[PDB]
Amino acid sequence: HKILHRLLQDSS
Amino acid sequence: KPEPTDEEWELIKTVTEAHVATNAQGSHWKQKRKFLPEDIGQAPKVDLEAFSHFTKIITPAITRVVDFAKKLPMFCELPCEDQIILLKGCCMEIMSLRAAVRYDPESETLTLNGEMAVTRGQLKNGGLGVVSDAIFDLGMSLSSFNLDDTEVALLQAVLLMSSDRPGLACVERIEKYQDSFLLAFEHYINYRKHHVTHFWPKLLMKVTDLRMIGACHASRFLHMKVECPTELFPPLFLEVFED
Ligand SMILES: N[C@@H](Cc1cc(I)c(Oc2ccc(O)c(I)c2)c(I)c1)C(=O)O
Repeated sequence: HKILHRLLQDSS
Repeated sequence: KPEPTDEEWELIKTVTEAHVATNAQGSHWKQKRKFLPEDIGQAPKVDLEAFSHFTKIITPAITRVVDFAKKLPMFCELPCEDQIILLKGCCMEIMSLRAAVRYDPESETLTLNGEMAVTRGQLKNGGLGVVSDAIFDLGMSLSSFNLDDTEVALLQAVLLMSSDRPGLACVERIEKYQDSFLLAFEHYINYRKHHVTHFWPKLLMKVTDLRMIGACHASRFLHMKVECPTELFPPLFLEVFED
């Protein structure tokens, strides 16, 4: 978890 | 010898578009290369002033690696649990590759993140230890292969898609993904037709060289977590290597 998840989710 | 198929070519064009949009400073790097001061990492263990200067940039480096796999379709067709397992295992592997391919034998220095130029020593004392030699020894070696984006790219995928990482879910699916790239890579190699005897088999050995580097890097991580302040470990850094 945590961030990674964040990076795998951003369209951008 | 045999070459690519209209479909595999298309595969390549992808991987590449990826590695290229996720490789720092592109092929305009040597002009952003800012050599680390001679004094950081010298006459002693570790060397925190360096360990820092290194993790101070290691963050946006991993993100790139993440951004690279995100541009690979075969990747997004996997569970969010595995997509991680992969990142965690191949992150170092893909990073250090990306650096070796940037070893200037004249100056004898790698170029991390496309901004910082470090030396065998620096990198070693910095925390990687024996891995430096290993990462540099790689660089030197590769200078002969003259890998182009595509190649580096493909090599990077072959790593990403390691079906052996532990905890994986969709194993079988992945293995073929890897199988799907390996072939293409080789084919792309034939079109390239490098002037280097008994080839691919050699290139394959490099994959191993890179897996060894990563497998070792983990070990070094633990000492780093003992000989270094938890006050210098960016999260993602920990998020990635921490168990
Ligand atoms: N140059 C690459 C990324 C890249 C960035 C860094 I900081 C590197 O050094 C490390 C890595 C892990 C560590 O624990 C320590 I201490 C130092 C390497 I090797 C590679 C790119 O362009 O993506």
